[PDB]
Amino acid sequence: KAEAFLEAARSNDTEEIRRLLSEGLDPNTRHRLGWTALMVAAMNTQHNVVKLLLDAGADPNLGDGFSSVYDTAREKSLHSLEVLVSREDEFSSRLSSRASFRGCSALHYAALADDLQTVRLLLDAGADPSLKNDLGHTPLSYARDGELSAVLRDAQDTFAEAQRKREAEERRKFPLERRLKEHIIGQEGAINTVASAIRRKENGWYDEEHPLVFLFLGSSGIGKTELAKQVARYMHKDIKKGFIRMDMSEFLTKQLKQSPSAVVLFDEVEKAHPDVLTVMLQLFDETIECKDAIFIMTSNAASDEIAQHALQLRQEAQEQSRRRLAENLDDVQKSENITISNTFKEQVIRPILKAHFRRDEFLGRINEIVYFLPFCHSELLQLVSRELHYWAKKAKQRHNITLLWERPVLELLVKGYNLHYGARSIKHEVERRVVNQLAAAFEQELLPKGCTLRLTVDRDAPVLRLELL
Repeated sequence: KAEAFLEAARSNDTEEIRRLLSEGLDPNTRHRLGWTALMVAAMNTQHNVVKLLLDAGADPNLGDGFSSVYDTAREKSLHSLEVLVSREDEFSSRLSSRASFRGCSALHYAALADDLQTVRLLLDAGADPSLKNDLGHTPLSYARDGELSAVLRDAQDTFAEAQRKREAEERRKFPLERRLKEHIIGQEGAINTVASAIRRKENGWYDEEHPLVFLFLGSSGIGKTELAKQVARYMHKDIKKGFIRMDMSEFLTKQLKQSPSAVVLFDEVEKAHPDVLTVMLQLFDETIECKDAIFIMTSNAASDEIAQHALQLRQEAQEQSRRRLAENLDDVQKSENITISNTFKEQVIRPILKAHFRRDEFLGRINEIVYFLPFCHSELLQLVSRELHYWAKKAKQRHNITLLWERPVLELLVKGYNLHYGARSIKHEVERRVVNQLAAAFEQELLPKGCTLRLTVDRDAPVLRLELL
């Protein structure tokens, strides 16, 4: 029973804290009702045991498991009296909120106790001055106006500038990845996989045996191709030269000959003849006069199964994205951790790729498989947005016409997104539901030079119409 640990942590019984620490007792241990030793220690202003836990490696930015006397009385199904007596005796008697305390760091409590020194001790230990409890309150939200608020505020400023510079060096260190994220909506993890692969070869942690080889899986018209030509235009430092596309639905050297290190795409490889797959394979293993090229293939293979659970894929996407910004042998060991995309491919899709491909060999030659996911809402909104500023820009440069809209419009146009045609389904409707109107008006000379138009949504089938000002 480590009841003793927090009982000591509350009353600042330092020596018992030290003894139990030597016994392996975790410094980040909690009460039966959910508050860490550091929380009670910081709340009752026990600076000794606070520093003790803090240098002993106890994490400050942990959140309280306690919510309210009532709520916690329910979660554990107890009489409210028990919970009240517990929290008020064993934690603090100075807290008045009948609101929830769930998610409060020791810094929250430090601010609540109006104790500047325990605050400083926590801040020096890298406590987060912007961490939010389940009510969205920073420890600053709870800080009374005095010296403490300014310290917490400057802590927030520090953390902010840190974040800023972090973004700056993310931009310096992964420039290809930056331009990909800037010029491609959605498809986070895909960008990750590809860019990291290219860096991996260019640094020399891939075999020089063969130029890079990718396989793009998913749905047609959600980024694959423009991801390809984007990669090409970053690499060749030229929008045009550097790209080659082949149609496998149709079935070769001359085109390869003109540029020796270009980016090459093969689409709908589902039914490419083994004869060509064999020439494709031998060349990769390796007349061709081709080195340092990029080989990309696409297929709707396992598309149903990819889409079947893209939730997981995106989760791994932003989390593996978070590793890119962390720089210590620890996040790199976090990089060694078996990734969930590895598990998916093996037990779920490579057998399906093989049951479809017939080669247990072919998968190995390809450096990586890249997964493309169906757009979420925000990404669709961003596509509509993209096309809309395209035409607003063109209008402004050509006729000095300002073109405006709000979120309702975007939300409306998004409804006209159907899967089969993918991203261009938006390219279509904006051209139909808006550019038609623009050209119609301009024809009729209803759109004067230097005017201004607001795109409104009326409902009485919603109607989107122009309105001059």
